[PDB]
Amino acid sequence: MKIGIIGAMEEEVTLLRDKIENRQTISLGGCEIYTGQLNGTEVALLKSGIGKVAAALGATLLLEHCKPDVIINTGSAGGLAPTLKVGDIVVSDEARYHDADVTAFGYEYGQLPGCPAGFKADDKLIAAAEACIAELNLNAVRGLIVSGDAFINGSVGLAKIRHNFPQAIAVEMEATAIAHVCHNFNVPFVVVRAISDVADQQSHLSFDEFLAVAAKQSSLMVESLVQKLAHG
Amino acid sequence: MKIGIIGAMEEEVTLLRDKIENRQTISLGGCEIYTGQLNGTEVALLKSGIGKVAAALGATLLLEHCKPDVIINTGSAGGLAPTLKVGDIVVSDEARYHDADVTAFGYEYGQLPGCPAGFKADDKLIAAAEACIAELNLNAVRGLIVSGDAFINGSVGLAKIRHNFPQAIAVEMEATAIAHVCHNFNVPFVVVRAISDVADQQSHLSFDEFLAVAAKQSSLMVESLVQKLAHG
Ligand SMILES: CCCCSC[C@H]1CN(Cc2c[nH]c3c(N)ncnc23)C[C@@H]1O
Ligand SMILES: CCCCSC[C@H]1CN(Cc2c[nH]c3c(N)ncnc23)C[C@@H]1O
Repeated sequence: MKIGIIGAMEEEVTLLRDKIENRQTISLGGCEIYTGQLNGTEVALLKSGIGKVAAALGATLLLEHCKPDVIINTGSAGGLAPTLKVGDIVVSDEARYHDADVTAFGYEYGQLPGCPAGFKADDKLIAAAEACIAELNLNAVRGLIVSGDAFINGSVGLAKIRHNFPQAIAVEMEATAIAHVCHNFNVPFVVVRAISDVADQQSHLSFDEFLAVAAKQSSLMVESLVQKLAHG
Repeated sequence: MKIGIIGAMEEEVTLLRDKIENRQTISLGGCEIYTGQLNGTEVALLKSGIGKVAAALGATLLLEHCKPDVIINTGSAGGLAPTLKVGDIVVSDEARYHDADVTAFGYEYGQLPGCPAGFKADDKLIAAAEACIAELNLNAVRGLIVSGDAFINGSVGLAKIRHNFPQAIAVEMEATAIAHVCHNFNVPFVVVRAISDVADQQSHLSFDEFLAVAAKQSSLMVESLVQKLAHG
């Protein structure tokens, strides 16, 4: 098994990258892919850069150049569900765009024509993630993650998301793009992120303070998940 | 010279596709790329599907698999500039995301971190496009094109764009994604689209009525532009 891992920011990939043995770097299309072994398992770790198009470009290169068997999206997220605190884990069962709108032609809010309204994460990957959460005694919520190209910071931006996706557990800027690419290539995916902020008026301050905390929790989860998948 | 051409919808690529001699089809990642000769010039024409991620995925495959020398983005657009009528041509000097917002961290509205605030189209390609416009006696405007994942249909969606980008001449859903991918691969690009609607409350009705008109005008421009570039 080769496990593909995608993170947007330096801070979200640095802990995993440092653990990769025999590390090689592919530099293509403005992104970096690091290949080698993570606790004995072959991995390909993409640092994509921020937002939907960066993520889409990077994921496409990762799939084409490395042919990973599955994709895990790691990093931070803005928490939306009431029981989430900084550091807590969010696991996708599904990803949707919160900023896509072709409802004038009768598509569901968030749905682009030619796509399902949402992209479902892989059941086996979800189950493995939940097993790791249990083993590591972490607080986690499984559910809908929504993506757009905006850093959510209270005001009207948060309000629109709570209005249109009251079931969304977290918001970020890459997951659904990754999900979409994986859908089109028929590659299983899961998102395993951790909370850096609660997407309110203070979220920029919380993000600066707690990105590192969130990166560490997600990275430790991903390390555990890689091991669990490779062993099983 | 090999010219890369990208269109999102069937209607936007069908006229060019039908003119391709010795046509072959590559089907990968949910998109189609058609290769062959257009009036003697080698071309690779991508049908990407709609929106930013579809466009990004498709453009990445096009660049990787076909290595075109330049990229031309064809199709329809929502007109924003006052002198534009249905069928008229818009030529990018630049592309920006109208839905990207990381201003909480001091980036320019529409700018994603790690990107320029806008992506500049190639001066030589712009000049060739303007020469074709003159030769074909078309009404055109050159300027900023903005992209997002929403079909603009008056109300608050149009209002936000007029507020944040009063200089934008047109709006659509793929151009900036294509521009971003081309930027990251250092490939020159130009957008040459035609107006299907003016992005107001009636734009869905106008789009249904005039997509074919807009596709034809853009396609005829692109055919002329391919010839002009290959000859010069
Ligand atoms: C210049 C500093 C970076 C600003 S953009 C935020 C990063 C972290 N990612 C997740 C993320 C955490 N909190 C969020 C929020 N409140 N809104 C939207 N995304 C998030 C998305 C993107 O890769
Ligand atoms: C289900 C029918 C298709 C609906 S989505 C519209 C198509 C046509 N493209 C350009 C386009 C023309 N007018 C526009 C407008 N008012 N807003 C935003 N984009 C546009 C973008 C996208 O590929």
